[PDB]
Order: sequence, then C-alpha cells, then structure tokens
Amino acid sequence: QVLLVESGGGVVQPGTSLRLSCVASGFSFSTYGMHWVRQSPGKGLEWVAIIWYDGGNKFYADSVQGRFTVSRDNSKNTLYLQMNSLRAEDTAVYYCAKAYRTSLDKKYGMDVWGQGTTVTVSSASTKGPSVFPLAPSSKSTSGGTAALGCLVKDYFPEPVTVSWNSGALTSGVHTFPAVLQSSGLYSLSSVVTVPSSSLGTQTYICNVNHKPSNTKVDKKVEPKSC
Amino acid sequence: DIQMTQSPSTLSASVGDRVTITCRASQSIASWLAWYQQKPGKAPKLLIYKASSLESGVPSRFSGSGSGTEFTLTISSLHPDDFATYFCQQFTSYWTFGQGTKVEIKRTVAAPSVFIFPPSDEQLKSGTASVVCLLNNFYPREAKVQWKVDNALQSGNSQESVTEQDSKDSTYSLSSTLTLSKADYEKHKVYACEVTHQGLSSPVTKSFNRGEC
Amino acid sequence: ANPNVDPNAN
Repeated sequence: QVLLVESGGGVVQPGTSLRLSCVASGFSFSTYGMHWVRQSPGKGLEWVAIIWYDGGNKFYADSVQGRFTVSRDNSKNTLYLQMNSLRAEDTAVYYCAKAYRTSLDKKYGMDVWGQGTTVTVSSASTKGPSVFPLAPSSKSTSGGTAALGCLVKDYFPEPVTVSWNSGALTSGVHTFPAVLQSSGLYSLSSVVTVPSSSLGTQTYICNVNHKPSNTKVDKKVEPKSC
Repeated sequence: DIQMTQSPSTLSASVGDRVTITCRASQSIASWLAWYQQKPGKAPKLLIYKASSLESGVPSRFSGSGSGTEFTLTISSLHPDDFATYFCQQFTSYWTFGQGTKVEIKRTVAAPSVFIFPPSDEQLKSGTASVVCLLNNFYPREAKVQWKVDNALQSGNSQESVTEQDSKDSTYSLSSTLTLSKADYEKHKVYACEVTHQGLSSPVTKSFNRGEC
Repeated sequence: ANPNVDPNAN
C-alpha cells in the first residue's frame, strides 16, 4: 500500500533552520510529483510546496517563498523540506502528499498523505512539570461520586504521560489536552471520578512522566478539609 | 487566489442521518474539486476526486456533486466512522482548502457534573494560585463557564480545555483553570465558577471562600 | 512550468 512517513519535526528556536523528511514506500517514488502541506489552528490547511518527479520544477506558497526550499533524493525514496528563518507562524503539523496519477486530466491534486510531523517554533527551554494535587472535597462531590486529580503545570516541551495507581486504575479517568499558557509553557490536568465512600480506605496516586526532562512524580491526592 | 468556504462549520447528527456539506469557490473551478476526511490525530484522507468520483475503498454512501462555484458532499446514512472533519479543496490554481466541517455525534442531552478544586497549599507558597472548575460527561459540547470573584466576572487568566467526544458514551468533559498570583488571590474572598448547559434546569454555581479550604 | 499541470514522469 502507498505509505508516506514524515520526520524531522520538533521544537526549534525562531530564526533558525530545520529540514523535514518524507519517506515513501508502496509505489514508484521517482515517477510522482510530491507535495508539502501544513495544518495549524490559525491558518487551517495550507499548501506549502510542490516538486516535480525529477526534482526540477518547484513551486511555493507566498507565505514560505524565499525561506523554504523543497528537494528530493529519488535514490533514497525521500522528499525534503528545508525551512529557514523560521518564525512563530510556521508552527504547524507538516504533511507530505503524493500527486494524483497521470490521466487525461489537465489539472492534478493529491491522493495519499502521510501521518505528519509537528514543528513548534518557540524560545522556551526544557522544563520539568510541577504536579499539584486537585484535592477532593465537599465542593468536588456530586451525589455519591467525588472528583480528584493532578494539575501538571509549567512543563516544556510536549508530551506528558499521566497514569493512576501505576496503571491499575483505568476507569473514570479524563486526562485533558494540554493548553499553551502565555508563558510559553504547557499545563494539563488529569481527573478521576471515584465513589466518595472510598476516599478513606483507598489511596489515589497520579504518576506523571515527562520524558524530555526525566521527571517522574508520584503524587498522592489527599482530601481537603472543606 | 481562490478561496473555498464551507457550510455548515459544525453539524450534529445521529447515526443513520443524511448529511449534506456545501462548498463554495470564489471563482469557477469547473470540476477540479476534492473532498477529504480527517479524524483527530490522523492525516486527511481523500474521499471524492474531481467533484464526483469516489476513491477506491470509499463506501458508496459518500457522493459529491456540483460544478463551477457550488459543490456538495452527501453522506446518505451516517456511520460511527464517518464522524470527523471534512475539507474541500480546489486544484485548478495551486491548492486551497475550505475551513472544514466538523460532524459530531448527536446523543441524548446529559447534564454536566460540576466540581471545583481550590489551589493547593504547595502552589500558593510558590506565589501562584490555580483554581480549577471541572465539568464531566456532558452533552452537548457547548457548556458555558464563568469565573465570578465576589460576584464580579473575570477576563483573561482563564483557559479552557475540552476532551474529544468520548468513544463509549459520546460525552464531553471540560476544565477551566483560573491562574492568579497569591497577591491577587488574597485580595478577594469568594471564588466561584458558574455553569450553564441545556441539561441543567438552572445555572449551577460551585464556590469556596478563600481561607475556608 | 505551471503548478497544476501533470507533475509525474509520463
């Protein structure tokens, strides 16, 4: 089956350079035009560049013209996107896409895309998370159910993994997607709904792991007297 | 520059419903139009090419029509796997996309369970106070959350995060976090989060007076 | 060199 796999994304400082890679299998790469497309909340899906089968003809979006350069090594079945003078508006998921096959048509789109690679332009430094308890209380109870959790604040970069009771607790858990604070750091929250009757005889521990900083925190969530 | 606009932007439909998505181009693109489907965390997948031609493996319940400036994508009977975001794309002059149409699963109204979490003593010692309001397993998605401090509303320093629609019960959950310094935290007493939603007969307020916890 | 024409080998 036709398959494309992007690589090279990550966190990068503004004004620096970064080269992305797209690896093709399941078709004759040397005979197809190839595309780069990017997706961000701010600008939606936005085409970036196209390169002809032989690596000759290349066309670019105005947003990236003069800063980005597309290339390909047909011997390595690899498509490349060199990004220079990177700025914050270039933060997006970058997809690579195969041109539609030759037909009698005069205009050509694209059929198969790759999974995508994430490019984050930021000045932040790698920081471990501060895990704060979201304590159960009279104000976090509904019926016979009580909510409790762990606030994972001020970490960078993504991602953070959160488990409960070393993975033995798998029901009632909602770990929320991270939000980017104005500080440039990330903060998320993991919450679990449990029977209120168990808070005295059951220990609830959240296990937060941020691999970039090798921070592994096991916080026991104890109820507040309120 | 050819600009593609889609309608609706968001649609709530039940399984087995017939859904029609419309795409309009700023100028005539003849039939050089393509429809893509995108699920969260996944790449876009081509469904229809050149306005009407179904791609290989795409179920026949998908169909596309139109020429020139007006185009439509039709799903005759929605399947659980069809709930995703759909993009149109013109390929006559470069490649531009519509803003996307999100098709979400319609289920019975479920009121949210509201919980409020006061800042920890550990964080308050660090000069930062984060208050968390939790809304759990509700539908529809559009629950509204406001932070009232001494019955006065707050603006800025309030971020919301919402989960994807749950695969098991098609509910949503939402957290709103109010981050304020200890200095501003000590300035006032009553901290509250008021929730409004169709599942609730009246607004729900969870509150705590500073120093009570 | 038109962007939307056939970008493939044949």
